[PDB]
Amino acid sequence: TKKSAAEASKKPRQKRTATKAYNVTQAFGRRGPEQTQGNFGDQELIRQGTDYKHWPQIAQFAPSASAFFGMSRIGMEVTPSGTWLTYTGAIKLDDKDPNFKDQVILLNKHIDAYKTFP
Amino acid sequence: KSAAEASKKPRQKRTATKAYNVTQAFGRRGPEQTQGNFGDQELIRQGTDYKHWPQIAQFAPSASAFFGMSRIGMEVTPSGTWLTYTGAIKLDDKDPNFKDQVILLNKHIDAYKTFP
Ligand code: NA
Ligand code: NA
Ligand code: NA
Repeated sequence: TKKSAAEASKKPRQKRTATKAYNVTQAFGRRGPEQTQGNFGDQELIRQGTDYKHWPQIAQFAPSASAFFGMSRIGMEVTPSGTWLTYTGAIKLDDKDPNFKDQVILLNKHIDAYKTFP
Repeated sequence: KSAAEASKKPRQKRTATKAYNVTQAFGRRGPEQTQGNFGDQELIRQGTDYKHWPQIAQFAPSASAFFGMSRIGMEVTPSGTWLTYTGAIKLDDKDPNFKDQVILLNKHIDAYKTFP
């Protein structure tokens, strides 16, 4: 059985897994433009999280823990709200992957799509 | 899993170990805009074999959280097509281990500057 929102929400934010039972908004907040918000997901992905039909083709771009700390620029920022570990980086698509073109289409479908929402 | 084997993975799915270290998997640490800056000499040489690796990895995002928390972009350039990401993970300052967590993270951030 799928974990309830009550149970899944007990994980620290960065270790949460969105599903139909605990969706992207519930886990990670509303998509939005601010520096603190995520901007990724169309309505279907938002509602289904890792249950989304094309989730594996998105997750193939998410970094391992080793790669996350190995590839990114990591910083620390202390503010009246708290202490933050900051990260930035870039992941290259493999243009020799037979599914390259579909990967671009899939990613374009989800980037900043919240701007079109009712 | 040798260097030859582990290197077959896409960069973002690599696992650094003593046999395939952070430099070999992810490049030299450095200051440039998409070079990694994280790791003292011990971490660089051992990767996920570092004995305090669990206290670092507790801050690494799941795939769901990576795509849920971050600001994601795409850039096309002479080098290819890139997925860009930025974000921030809040430490829990009510955790009694908070101060040790800050110390452990600062031990590795930009530490490359102090060695060749
Ligand atoms: Na679906
Ligand atoms: Na295809
Ligand atoms: Na780079």
